[PDB]
Amino acid sequence: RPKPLVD
Amino acid sequence: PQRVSHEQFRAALQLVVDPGDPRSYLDNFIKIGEGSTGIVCIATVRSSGKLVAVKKMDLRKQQRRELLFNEVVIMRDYQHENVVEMYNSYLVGDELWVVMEFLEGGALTDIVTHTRMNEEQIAAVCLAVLQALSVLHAQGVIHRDIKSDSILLTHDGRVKLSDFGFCAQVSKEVPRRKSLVGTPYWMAPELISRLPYGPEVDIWSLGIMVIEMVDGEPPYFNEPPLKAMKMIRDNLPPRLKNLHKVSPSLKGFLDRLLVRDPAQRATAAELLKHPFLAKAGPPASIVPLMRQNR
Ligand SMILES: Nc1ncnc2c1ncn2[C@@H]1O[C@H](COP(=O)(O)OP(=O)(O)NP(=O)(O)O)[C@@H](O)[C@H]1O
Repeated sequence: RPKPLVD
Repeated sequence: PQRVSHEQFRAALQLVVDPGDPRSYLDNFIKIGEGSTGIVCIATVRSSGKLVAVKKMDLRKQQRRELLFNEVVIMRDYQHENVVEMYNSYLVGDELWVVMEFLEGGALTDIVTHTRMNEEQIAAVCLAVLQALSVLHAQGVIHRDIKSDSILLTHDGRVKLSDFGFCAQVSKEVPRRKSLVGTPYWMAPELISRLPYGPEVDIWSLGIMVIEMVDGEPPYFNEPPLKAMKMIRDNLPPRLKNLHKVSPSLKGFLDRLLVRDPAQRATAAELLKHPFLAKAGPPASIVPLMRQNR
């Protein structure tokens, strides 16, 4: 499952 | 500095959470899953024997450290039948431990990837999410990570929103947010374009989850996250695979979610009145979809 993106 | 920033943050959290160590009343800490911020365990209440979930998150291993306040605050302030119950929060070493209810039904992803949901079941999930979002949006709180992974189930088929770690708040003074936060495939086009955005980004993300429930995957899921984002940015709103089998109330519903202009996109409070949600089945109708029953 794809992982979230921050910044 | 790294030390000054960390120690100060740990001390702030220490005041925010409950004092003590949960191991003083919990046994059998066993890992059951991992996410972005940390891992998830089950544990046993020594006296009763009842199971709970414990989310452990390392303070040193976060991209934006300050987002860990959400992991505690949101479940405190927003108790709701469609929101995961939090019992206690603790600081153990350099980790934040959040003690919450164990959702034995698992994540919606497990269902969506394996079987196909009927409209009755889809409406039940949508209603549950929107009821949770309406309470959050009313207070200016945006979830920012709406996806099937963030949706959990009980054994009796009830549906709850989870994973509040990425929440931001807007108010009269702070109208919109600017941070790039969320999961690439579920991200709203205005958020990807790095424009000021509000709670409307959750509404779009929900539409992507609807595509999940119908088709099994978000649009451009085979593409790399970075490449797929530019596709959501430039292209027109994504459509369902084949509309021949979907009801007009579902089409109409999805048409209010997947609008490029956030101002034309429907709010949570508006969608709660949409005719499609009247088809929502009982919790019992969700049960056959789960792992044990497949
Ligand atoms: N209360 C719970 N009961 C059962 N399973 C859970 C519970 N909370 C999380 N999980 C699962 O355990 C795994 C841990 O991942 P997750 O909790 O999503 O980490 P995360 O991505 O950092 N969440 P967040 O940063 O707050 O958006 C996921 O696969 C969840 O589906």
